Amino acid sequence: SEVQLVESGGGLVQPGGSLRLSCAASGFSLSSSSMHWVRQAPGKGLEWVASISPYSGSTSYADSVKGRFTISADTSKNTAYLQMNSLRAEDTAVYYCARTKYHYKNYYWWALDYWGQGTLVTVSSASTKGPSVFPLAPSSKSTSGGTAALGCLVKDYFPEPVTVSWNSGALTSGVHTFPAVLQSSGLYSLSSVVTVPSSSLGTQTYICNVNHKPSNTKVDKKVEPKSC
Amino acid sequence: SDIQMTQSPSSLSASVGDRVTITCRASQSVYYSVAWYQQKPGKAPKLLIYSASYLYSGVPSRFSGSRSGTDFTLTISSLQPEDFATYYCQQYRRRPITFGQGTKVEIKRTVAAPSVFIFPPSDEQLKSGTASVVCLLNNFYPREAKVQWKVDNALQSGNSQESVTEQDSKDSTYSLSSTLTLSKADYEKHKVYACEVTHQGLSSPVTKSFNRGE
RNA sequence: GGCCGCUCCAGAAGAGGGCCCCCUUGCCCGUUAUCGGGGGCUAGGCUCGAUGUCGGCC
Ligand SMILES: *[C@@H](C)[C@@H](O)CCCOCCOC(=O)CCCC
Repeated sequence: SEVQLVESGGGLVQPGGSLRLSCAASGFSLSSSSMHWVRQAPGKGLEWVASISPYSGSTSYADSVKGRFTISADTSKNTAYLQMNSLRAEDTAVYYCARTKYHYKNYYWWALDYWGQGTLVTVSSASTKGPSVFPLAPSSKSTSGGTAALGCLVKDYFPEPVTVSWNSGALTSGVHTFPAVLQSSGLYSLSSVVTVPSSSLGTQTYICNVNHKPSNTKVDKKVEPKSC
Repeated sequence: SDIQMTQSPSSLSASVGDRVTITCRASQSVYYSVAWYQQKPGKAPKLLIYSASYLYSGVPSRFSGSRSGTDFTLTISSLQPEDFATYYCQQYRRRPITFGQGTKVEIKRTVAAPSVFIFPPSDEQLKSGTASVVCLLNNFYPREAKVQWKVDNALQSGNSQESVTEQDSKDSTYSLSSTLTLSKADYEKHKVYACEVTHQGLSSPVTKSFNRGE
């Protein structure tokens, strides 16, 4: 409970750009550890990036970051750093800082025994853009067993994230907001849907509330059935 | 020359109390230098096992690890509710360290067929020059499903994207969207837009469709 | 046929080097760092050694 690792410095950068990540450690001395950066691209596995032994200054790097990335440590601050230059879209990931405890009785470094909370790095040339919100309307055709489906298509925003509620949070049962997909344009898109009783369609109002903090946008869209 | 770590299966379903085994194969011998990590969504991995079979401090004893040649297994003797998660193996016999791609342990439940809905593009979107056609698969189990787009009975390829929710916290089902993205021009070149769904819960594929205009 | 050698030729010639496997690091060891022992291979391609089918002397 005493060992802590606090990552910071993540953010959004254009291809070719730089970021410096910081990993502030407490509960142990960096000189009695091997410190690491391991990244996890959205929906993918863990990829080791770089390791450092602050006691000796020895470093190692994944081939794909050699020359671009530099790992370092300031023992006076008990903090490790990852300087990331020439960033590209494929570097987009959560970056975790992790520790291996040194054991003088052992003979080599063992596993990654403690991991920080991670910091998000996004590399994109896309410009910040609020979503266009389009209705996913129920029609009289598509009523299945007393159930209608409707929704909102939240298209072409950047970056992540968008939040969606329904009826200002009064409607929560049956709501599914799908994970965003990165389109080939570099913009994101997702749908949020809800199933409701079909008999309700004439006497209930269904509004999706879409928030995109990076563009400071809040959009409310009434979704109503098309007739005839 | 790196050592690869190959994990199978990519996911498995189990119930509380089941014995669960997760396997990982090293591309060549890593002696006994393998670790196992648990990761929950949005959270950092935690070390469970190191040196193939040694429990890390504080890890419950229902977790164990074993080795047969290059095959490494993580076993949970009686799965608990906090054990639904993704598990990763990793070798450290040789630098660079390498990870398997993970095994997600998910909640087993009774088969559930999807309810399927198709949505034409809104007139608002068409005015902007694009036409997204959305097909919805709602609250189905298991995760495996095949979604086929047909335009004027022509099978589509390359112009759709799928997105799938995590298991519902209440009923353990999945929901899935498949979105067919055409230009306004292409969308007006055709009449019949059809989404065809195959799933274990359905006796035969279900097709929802509409005619543009109508 | 002797002696002295490897400058040249030969591969007839064995170590270095390189790959794989077992032993939970297992005589002793171990760079804040993965060893050691055993096993299975790789030869004339580089280094060193050795040799003569080679060179020099008599
Ligand atoms: C040296 C002791 C070792 O090579 C001799 C063993 C015989 O096996 C085949 C020769 O080994 C090599 O291939 C060495 C190549 C180095 C360039």
